[PDB]
Amino acid sequence: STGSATTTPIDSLDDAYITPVQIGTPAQTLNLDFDTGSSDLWVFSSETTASEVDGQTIYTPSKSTTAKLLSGATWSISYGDGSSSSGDVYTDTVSVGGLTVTGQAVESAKKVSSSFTEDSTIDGLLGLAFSTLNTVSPTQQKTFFDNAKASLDSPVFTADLGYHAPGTYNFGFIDTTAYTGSITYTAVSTKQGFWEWTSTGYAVGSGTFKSTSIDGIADTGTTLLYLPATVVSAYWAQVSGAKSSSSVGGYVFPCSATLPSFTFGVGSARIVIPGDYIDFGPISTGSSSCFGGIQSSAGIGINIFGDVALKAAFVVFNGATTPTLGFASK
Repeated sequence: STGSATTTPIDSLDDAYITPVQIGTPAQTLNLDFDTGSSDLWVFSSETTASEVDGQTIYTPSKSTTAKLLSGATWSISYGDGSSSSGDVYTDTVSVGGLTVTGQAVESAKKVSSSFTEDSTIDGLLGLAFSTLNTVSPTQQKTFFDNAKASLDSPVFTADLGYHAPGTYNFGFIDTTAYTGSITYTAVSTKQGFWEWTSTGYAVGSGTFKSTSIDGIADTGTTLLYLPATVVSAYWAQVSGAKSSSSVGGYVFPCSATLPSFTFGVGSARIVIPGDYIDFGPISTGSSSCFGGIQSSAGIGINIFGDVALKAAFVVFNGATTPTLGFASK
């Protein structure tokens, strides 16, 4: 089997991407944030504290003839950005782009933190990291991909995120028309539950490539590119007037600037992030100070190849017995 679904930016900045997901019988379609940095499929629901729902579409398990309470199971998750959610668990039928999993754990939110409430466009998350990170207790549950894998034509999914435009998540096949050149594959460590890999270095603009190992995670659920302070300083030094602002929470730059590109290495291959992808717009409405899309990972504890980086590539998440990651230009 295969599946193919379009993923759409939630706003003009590509702050996140949503993908329609069918849950239950008859189908209830929710727009979920596909997150290769976590491993829970959780949704706003009829059980979510009413004051914490503000415009989201909810899953109502009592209206699904295939929903079953997973007795005694609870979940609770905290994300790198400080947001969180928790609740109980159903199993139900879940389909993405024509690919169907029966008996998928659907984690129903009883509580969500303010950031989730305040974002009316995201109805929940669909985790695509390794199932070892799944938070369901006392019986850990599998991700949608893990459940689908054996049925897929090939045990892979791909992320093709757009810049200010829709893109695609495919399951079970590689669309050879969706990228240019060849796909370069690179080793993955699953020791921390992430799609963790090592970039071979970077360049800023038309500058020379610096060969240096940068360990980090491919994370579709993180907006920005978080790299070591040395790398980030080298980038922003090429932008007149750019500075790190403790009050704003990172590097800012004059909105009048033209940003240089940023290149990262994948083995001997190179992925080029255009300068415009690094612009996250005014820090507050009407400001001429703009927020940068490349930020320091110092104090996160890990480097994160988030959407800023991934949207410059066609990315293969290869879930073979020994997982690997593939990157192609597009």
